Amino acid sequence: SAGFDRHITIFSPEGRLYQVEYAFKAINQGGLTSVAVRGKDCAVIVTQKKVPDKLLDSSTVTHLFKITENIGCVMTGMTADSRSQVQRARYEAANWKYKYGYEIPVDMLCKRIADISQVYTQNAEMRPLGCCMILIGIDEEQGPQVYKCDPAGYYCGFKATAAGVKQTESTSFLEKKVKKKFDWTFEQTVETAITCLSTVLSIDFKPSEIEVGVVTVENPKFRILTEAEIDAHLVALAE
Amino acid sequence: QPSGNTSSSALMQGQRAPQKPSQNLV
Amino acid sequence: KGVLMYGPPGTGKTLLARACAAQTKATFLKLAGPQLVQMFIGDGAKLVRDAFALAKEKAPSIIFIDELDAIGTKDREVQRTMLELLNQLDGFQPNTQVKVIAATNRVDILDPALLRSGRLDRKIEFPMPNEEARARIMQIHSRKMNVSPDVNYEELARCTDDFNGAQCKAVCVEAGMIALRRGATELTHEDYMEGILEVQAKKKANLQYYA
Amino acid sequence: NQYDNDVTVWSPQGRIHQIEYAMEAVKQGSATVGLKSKTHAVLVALKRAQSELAAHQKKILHVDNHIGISIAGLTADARLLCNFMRQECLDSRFVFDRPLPVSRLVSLIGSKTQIPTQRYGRRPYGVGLLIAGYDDMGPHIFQTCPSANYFDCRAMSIGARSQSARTYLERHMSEFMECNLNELVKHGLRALRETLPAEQDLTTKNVSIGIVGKDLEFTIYDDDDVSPFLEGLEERPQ
Amino acid sequence: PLLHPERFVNLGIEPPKGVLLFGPPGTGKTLCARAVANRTDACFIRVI
Amino acid sequence: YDRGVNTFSPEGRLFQVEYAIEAIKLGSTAIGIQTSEGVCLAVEKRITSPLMEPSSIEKIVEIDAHIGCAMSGLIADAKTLIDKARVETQNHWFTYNETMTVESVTQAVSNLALQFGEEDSRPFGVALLFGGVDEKGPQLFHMDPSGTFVQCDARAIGSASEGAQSSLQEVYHKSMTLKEAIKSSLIILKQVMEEKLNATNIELATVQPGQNFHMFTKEELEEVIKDI
Amino acid sequence: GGDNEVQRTMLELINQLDGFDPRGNIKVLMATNRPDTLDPALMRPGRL
Amino acid sequence: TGYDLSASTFSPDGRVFQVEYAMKAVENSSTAIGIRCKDGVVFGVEKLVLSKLYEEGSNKRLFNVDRHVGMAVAGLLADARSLADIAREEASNFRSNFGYNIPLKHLADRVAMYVHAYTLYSAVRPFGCSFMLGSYSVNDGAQLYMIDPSGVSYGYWGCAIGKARQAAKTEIEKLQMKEMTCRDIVKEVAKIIYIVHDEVKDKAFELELSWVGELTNGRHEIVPKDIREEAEKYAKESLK
Ligand SMILES: Nc1ncnc2c1ncn2[C@@H]1O[C@H](COP(=O)(O)OP(=O)(O)OP(=O)(O)O)[C@@H](O)[C@H]1O
Ligand SMILES: Nc1ncnc2c1ncn2[C@@H]1O[C@H](COP(=O)(O)OP(=O)(O)OP(=O)(O)O)[C@@H](O)[C@H]1O
Ligand SMILES: [Mg+2]
Repeated sequence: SAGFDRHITIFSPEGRLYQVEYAFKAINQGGLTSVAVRGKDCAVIVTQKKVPDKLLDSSTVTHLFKITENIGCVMTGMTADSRSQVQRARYEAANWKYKYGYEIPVDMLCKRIADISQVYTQNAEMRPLGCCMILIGIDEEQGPQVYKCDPAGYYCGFKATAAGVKQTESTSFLEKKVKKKFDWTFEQTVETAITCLSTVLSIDFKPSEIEVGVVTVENPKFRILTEAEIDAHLVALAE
Repeated sequence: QPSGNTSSSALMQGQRAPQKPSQNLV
Repeated sequence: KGVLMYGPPGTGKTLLARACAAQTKATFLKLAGPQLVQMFIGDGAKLVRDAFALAKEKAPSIIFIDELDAIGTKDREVQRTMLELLNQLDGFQPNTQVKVIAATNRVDILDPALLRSGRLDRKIEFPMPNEEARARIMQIHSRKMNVSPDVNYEELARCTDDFNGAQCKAVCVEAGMIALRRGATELTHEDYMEGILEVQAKKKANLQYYA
Repeated sequence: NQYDNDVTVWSPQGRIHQIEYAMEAVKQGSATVGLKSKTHAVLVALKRAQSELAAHQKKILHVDNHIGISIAGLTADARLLCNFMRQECLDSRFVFDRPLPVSRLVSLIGSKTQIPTQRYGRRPYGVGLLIAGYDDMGPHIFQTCPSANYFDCRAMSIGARSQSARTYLERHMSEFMECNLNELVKHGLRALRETLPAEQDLTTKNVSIGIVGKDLEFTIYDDDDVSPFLEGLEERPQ
Repeated sequence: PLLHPERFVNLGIEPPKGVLLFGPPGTGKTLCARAVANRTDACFIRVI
Repeated sequence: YDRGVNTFSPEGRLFQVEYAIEAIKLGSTAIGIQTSEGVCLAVEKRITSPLMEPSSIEKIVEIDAHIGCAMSGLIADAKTLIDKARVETQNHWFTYNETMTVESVTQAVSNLALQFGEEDSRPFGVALLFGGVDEKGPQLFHMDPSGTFVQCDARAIGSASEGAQSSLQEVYHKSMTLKEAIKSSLIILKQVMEEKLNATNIELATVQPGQNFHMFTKEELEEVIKDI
Repeated sequence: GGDNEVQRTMLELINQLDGFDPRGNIKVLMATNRPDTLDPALMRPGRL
Repeated sequence: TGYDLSASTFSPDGRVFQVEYAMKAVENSSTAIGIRCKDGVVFGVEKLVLSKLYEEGSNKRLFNVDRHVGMAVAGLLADARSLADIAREEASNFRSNFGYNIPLKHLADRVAMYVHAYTLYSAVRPFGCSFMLGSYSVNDGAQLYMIDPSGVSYGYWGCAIGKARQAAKTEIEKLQMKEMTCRDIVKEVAKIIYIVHDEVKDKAFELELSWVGELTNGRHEIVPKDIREEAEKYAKESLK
């Protein structure tokens, strides 16, 4: 082909600028994949962990970060950019709470991040910070909310989300799965998530290499599932 | 760099043929 | 049965091939690629086939092939010659007592003579001269000349970079002539440095805004 | 070659060509040497003439009662860094009523010259300093390079064709410790003749000496007190 | 090397056998070539 | 690839200052001599048209009552150097209530010079000769666009610099008198000129310790010329 | 077609310029005004 | 190729080239090894001599960042010195702000973020240093961390940086580090250093060791000369 805009952020003929696509496919060098689902009183995030050596510690690899007492986040793509992004998000939440007196909903926080990225790419001289965003949180009279932010300033919230390397297969599998019936029960969500990852990766999971995170109306506090309880969940779903 | 170029040519050497000798030696 | 090696043109691979030939008695047979293109009749096919037949004759035989690699990747002789090479390449006796050495400086194209599936086997890379390479090369080529004992070859290796063994030989040549200019009885480190400036045609003067 | 353009760009071999290109700026100027004793630090500079009727350019310049520098390379950056020297030493004397130790001054200079080799819009400082000083720990000899690397050395020499001075220093390294001034001076300046080509010899017109001691303030001699130092030396073995 | 072939073997060097000449047009090359063909005392061959 | 003042060379040679160095080559010659009795200075005028006003074009300007400057090279930049020299001299006098040595004046000027790219433009393209009488006696200094000091006993700048340098080297000696130096310099200037020397092509300047004023000669050059 | 012939010609020079059996007291001069359009194979140490 | 000049541009595949050029540039520095014992942390560095005119105290690669933190620079020296200055300033700022010693994890994150700040704009170039941080506290134990120029930071039990980055850790991992004190580590890491191509083709080098853990009451300092020389004897005869 040809590259009118291959070097910077200007419009090509046919009106398609080429740097943001490179940013989009720069998301796959992480070599991971994550899934997120929503049930009537629960929100679940599942992802896998790769530990290629034993000299590596185990508590300094998790990609699950706490945003605030009711809002949790998961990351993809490269690493450092994710840390900068979560630092910005924490700052935004604190400022909102100080200014307005009540709690930040997930919607406004997601919009703030999207606007940041958009202004960031409108001008030149700044590399558009290539990492994807997924957040979950519980609020009242809406229940569980799951949202995702895009390196081009797009954001949307939806029932079944997948990201990483195998999205084209995991999303299709979730489409086939969810059409029959809604995942009403709490444990069906974990069922569906584990089964989706197992089928898309064509392998079952040793418990020490999986990270999951759930939030429920019973306790909006963010919580990370420990090894024993994931053992119980896996052996229950895998009889 | 597109091409609209040209070139020269070498000749065709093969032209000779044998002929009947007409020596007169007694 | 055949081994390839590639690298920068300054590496002097011919040195290695020749030294290996001296270290054997396998009826040294030599060839050059461009010189094989002759008379627009794919004649190179006939010469290649002659060569291999002779190799089968003089069973302890090494094939030496160094240059030709372009086969028209952008000429009707060249495809035929590549055919001759490639077919006779895998027609060799499986017992394998003739050997083949191919030492080209390009890997610029890969269409000709695929390096996998048994058509070709071993590869060798050649680095550009390293730190020890330069000191060693100058130290060997100087061996005939009378040299002062205290030449710090390490500084010479330090100042040379992007600058290959053949040029180091040229420096070893030039220092002697320079010394002959002033009638010097033996070479000195400054003579070497001036040579190391001479071979790139630079000139030294007093610029008048330094120091 | 397109990587050989600016300071902010790397190379596929992981090198920056601009620092290396600024390195040879120190090979254009004259040669000078420096060394230290148990109680004194002495540096020697060769003054280069311009024409037959022009004054020779000066190399050794005064900085402060306990610190001096030589010079080798560009002229502009030389005066700029000298100005910085004076300013910093005077500030420390004003604030703490004590002289500034040499080591932290050198560290500050490294910090100062670091910035241009990473920002866009300025060239590095191509000057080969040699710092000689005396502090509570005794004498001190230091070197800096355009690459913002500073070294401690017991003896050093820089400039055009400076390796010969290095080799001579190596073959006579041992005995610099116990010798005093009036032989250490000629011991050090015996290293310049190797720099000189074999047709001319060192004279009384083109040499400068700087000495700093424990009780002797930093002092510069040239053209008048050089004669007591240049008398009685072994001529080159021609 | 064509008149005093002893310095090279005395010191231990070998005489070169090829020289290329280059410069801007008019600088003065072919004139030097013509000059050396006067005091050559040997066969000279002009080549078209 | 020397299209930048802020760039080095594969051998380490700045290729912008060199061009300004040679830009002086096509100015006009000027010769200066130092002597125990005082400092002498001569120039060529190189008049363009007979319809010019001769005094509008000058080469010697008196910075102070005891210092003088000769100029070669570009025209515009000379003004920017000269006014700074005058201002600095007056400021130093105001602060310290005395007159500085010529060496410090050269120092201030050069300190201005070396900021072509140092701050945060092209380098200046002129060459200057400073001559004066300080407490040490007569003094003469040479200043070039790189910002380098130098003291010279006798020096010629501009075009024909090397042409006159060799000739000047053979006749100078320290045991010299001002009267003889003026004549020698005029002889040199006659040889290097292409127009027949007269009184409308040169202009002199002399400064003496006890005669620090009168830095010109006007229309008695005719009798200075005729005795050649 | 026509061009390649000259190629052969230049090769016949090069391999005849060097090889084995030192040529001896036979010297060659090359002169040109346009050096940058020369085949690098000519600048081999031993030929020029 | 293109796309490899600026640090603010993506490749068609989607990776920035300047940072990885820095990655492959840092490889040529000499190897330094950080290891931890159940009650301390050990830093070991190899340092090549230059000429014979050096006092042996030049080019120190161990820096007193704070009262309890260790520094393990490896790469281009000037950039490392600048980073050390940044870390010192950050620690002093935190001390003034809240009046107690900075936790190791927090400081490591701050320095990593500041390092990451130089991989976005096109007017600057990425750093050329990867190093280590380590600290022992009576409340938190022994902590180690490693920083690379890309901007990635997390901990280890033991790691190495240099040419033989993996070769050293190959035989480091065969040590059951969980239960011996650092007094034995001091003598074994010298042999660890001497194992991998120290003077196969070089001229000479010299080794320096650091000390931080429970023994020093949370203090970080260079090892005493007697223990270091004893370790040298043990390692050199072990080499035999
Ligand atoms: N490692 C080396 N040691 C000594 N001499 C060397 C070395 N490498 C190259 N040379 C020099 O190179 C010359 C021979 O190499 P040659 O010119 O044949 O190069 P090559 O790279 O093999 O050629 P080609 O361009 O055909 O691939 C001799 O002058 C030899 O001294
Ligand atoms: N240094 C010189 N001394 C005397 N004459 C010179 C000099 N340089 C050039 N010339 C004159 O140049 C003229 C022709 O020079 P010449 O034929 O050598 O040029 P050339 O460089 O070979 O040119 P081209 O490459 O176009 O053939 C002669 O009239 C010769 O007198
Ligand atoms: Mg001609």
